[PDB]
Amino acid sequence: KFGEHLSKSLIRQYSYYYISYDDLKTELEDNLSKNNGTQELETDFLESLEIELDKVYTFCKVKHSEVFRRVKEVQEQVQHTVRLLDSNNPPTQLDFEILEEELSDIIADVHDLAKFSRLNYTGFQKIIKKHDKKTGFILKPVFQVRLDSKPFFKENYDELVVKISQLYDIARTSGAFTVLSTKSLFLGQKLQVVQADIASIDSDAVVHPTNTDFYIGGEVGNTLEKKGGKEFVEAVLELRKKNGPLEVAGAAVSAGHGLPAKFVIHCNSPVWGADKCEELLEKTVKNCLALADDKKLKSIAFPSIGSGRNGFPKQTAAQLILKAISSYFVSTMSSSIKTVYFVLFDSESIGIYVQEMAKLEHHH
Repeated sequence: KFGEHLSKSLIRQYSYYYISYDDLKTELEDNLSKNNGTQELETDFLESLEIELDKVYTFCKVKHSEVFRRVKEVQEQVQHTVRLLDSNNPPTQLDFEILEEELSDIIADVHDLAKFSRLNYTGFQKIIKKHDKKTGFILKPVFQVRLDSKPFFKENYDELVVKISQLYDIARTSGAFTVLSTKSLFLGQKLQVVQADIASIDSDAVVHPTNTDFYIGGEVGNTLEKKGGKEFVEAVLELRKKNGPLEVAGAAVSAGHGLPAKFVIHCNSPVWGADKCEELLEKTVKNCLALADDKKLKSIAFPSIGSGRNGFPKQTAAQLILKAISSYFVSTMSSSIKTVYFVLFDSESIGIYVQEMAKLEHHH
């Protein structure tokens, strides 16, 4: 609350370099005790402020050169490591961790330097406020103009913050799906929402919502066909020939020829409105999961089953699919599936899934 009480909440590591508020406060009161409550007294006080200003300005100038030298050194360090990368970029994780630890240490130094400048600026404005109150002479327009232009914290730091972020992004991009949301189930399965082309996902299995005749089309089928081409189609056609018509809620798997995915799990979702459409949608999901577990797959990517041409309201579908997944994992102890990706196309569906997914094991 008081001027000295708020002053004691400073960075104790640099206590000396801070404004001597108590010493400048006593200098006014002791000189006011003597000269019976002048211009000669004003010069002595302004000389004391100049010693304080030079102390604060030099410390801000010294710490400015320290952070700018630390960035210039790590900028040369990142440029050397990037120039050292050739054919294989294998162990970039630890190299980026030490640069991240040094950059985070500089972030803390710039943060402490910003706290030092704002407290000293307030300290100078408060001592001048007390000067204009205890003494008839006015110094408010003198120091508010002199400190607004040429401040303790330079404008050069905002350019340094953008460069710190640019070097951090280099360590992030050179190292490495995007994962928008993760829900970890109690049995350790990771449910993750990814906004990507499902055909591009490195998952062990990708789910292809089809019909009884393994028709390849719609958002998913087209994207898989685009990615996988002839080999992907040839595999589906063979599967159709071998499997015969896919029963409703049925799933069948083909090799992920021409795709990132190792396998394509084709499923025949029920149509919304079918007598047991809800139960069947859950069964569809479980059949997909079962087929993935049958091949001891670690990951499976799902698009929005049922809410395409099959007409399930997105929320209904989401709720059932998530319910089926939850149920499947609590019912199947030998499941090898560690990650379930929900690869979503539109914002609304993303939002629906992010909301529903959060309802799988909820706390206050």
